[PDB]
Amino acid sequence: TTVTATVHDISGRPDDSHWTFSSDLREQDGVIITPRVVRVKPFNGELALTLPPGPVRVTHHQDRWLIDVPEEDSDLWDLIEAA
Amino acid sequence: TVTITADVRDVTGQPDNQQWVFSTVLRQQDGSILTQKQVRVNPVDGALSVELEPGFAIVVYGEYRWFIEVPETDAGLWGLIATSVAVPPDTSAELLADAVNGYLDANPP
Amino acid sequence: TVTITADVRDVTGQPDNQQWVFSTVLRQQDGSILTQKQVRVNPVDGALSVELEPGFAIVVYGEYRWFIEVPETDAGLWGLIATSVAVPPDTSAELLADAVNGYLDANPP
Amino acid sequence: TVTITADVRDVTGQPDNQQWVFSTVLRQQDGSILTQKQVRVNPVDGALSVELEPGFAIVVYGEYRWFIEVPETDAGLWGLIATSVAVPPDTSAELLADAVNGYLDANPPS
Repeated sequence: TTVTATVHDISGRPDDSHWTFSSDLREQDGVIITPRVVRVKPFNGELALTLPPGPVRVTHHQDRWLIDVPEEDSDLWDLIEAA
Repeated sequence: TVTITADVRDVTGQPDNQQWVFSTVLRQQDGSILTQKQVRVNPVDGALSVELEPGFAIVVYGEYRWFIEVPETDAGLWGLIATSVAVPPDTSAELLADAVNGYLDANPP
Repeated sequence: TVTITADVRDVTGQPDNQQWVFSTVLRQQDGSILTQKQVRVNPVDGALSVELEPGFAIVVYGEYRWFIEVPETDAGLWGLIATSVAVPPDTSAELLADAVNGYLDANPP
Repeated sequence: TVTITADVRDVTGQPDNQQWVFSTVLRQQDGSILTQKQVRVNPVDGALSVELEPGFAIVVYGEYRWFIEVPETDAGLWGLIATSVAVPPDTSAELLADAVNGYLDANPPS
């Protein structure tokens, strides 16, 4: 599943501060998904990333969520707001 | 031996090369003694491949520990983890069979 | 005098060359005095091979400590270990179910 | 001058050259005074050989102390120690050997 978002300051500039993505140890499509805690930086305020369907843990800085990634491409805010 | 395999990746789809640990309880199989040595395997570009002897083995990865039974022919590692047993099987019958087979090999007909 | 041997491997079928340790209590054998010295033996490319004097001996391997009786002719080590654990001295001559029907087998040379 | 002797090995038949210690209480032999001086002997290539004066002596080896009467002849050292050494702890091989004997023989024609 492709997941994307634009990320900004209150002044509408890029906020390139890193987001963090991780999982429980699980199998998806015959691939082991490990519990490694991956840091992702938005580029010019855009994050675009590939996630495996099912549960994923997301952290920005102090905030964290447990999203359920669907089988179809989606905006990260719709997945965050569903938590 | 039998080749046991998995494809190993992180949540962003990049390969994850952290080591997997393999071991067993002390036993005889074929002509050989199998030892409690913890063998550490790196995935290579995210492909984990390891040749194991059949029967009981121990798999460790990070916090997790599992008691797998390795089958007689090549298999995916996740099918063995999902079917892993709660506690090790005993060797009581095997030790009697080995003691008899040893004393027989010590003085043939 | 008498040679005891094994082939010693890890769960991946590669050699394990950690030391075995052999000793005895102070006693007389073929005229000579045998002392309590702990003798350390490394397998070589996976082959364990030790000259041992007949009668009582102690085998240490990591956590394990087996008390064994070295036979009057050459033998495999795991038969002596298996004998020591499968048949305590208090076994009461239970006669092993005719050694489990002898596994219904034998062959001439 | 009586030679007391032994051949000394570990469980692998290899020599053991740890020292053996000989001494006595003060006493008189053939007119000379024998002192308590501890005589320390190396086995040489596993062979232990010592001249001792007859009568009471002490043998020390590791944790062990044994008292011997050195006989007036040429004796072997295990014979003087043997009554004071504990028998090796009984272990089961003879029982398993008997139980795996008692065959009903195979005799294949090929």
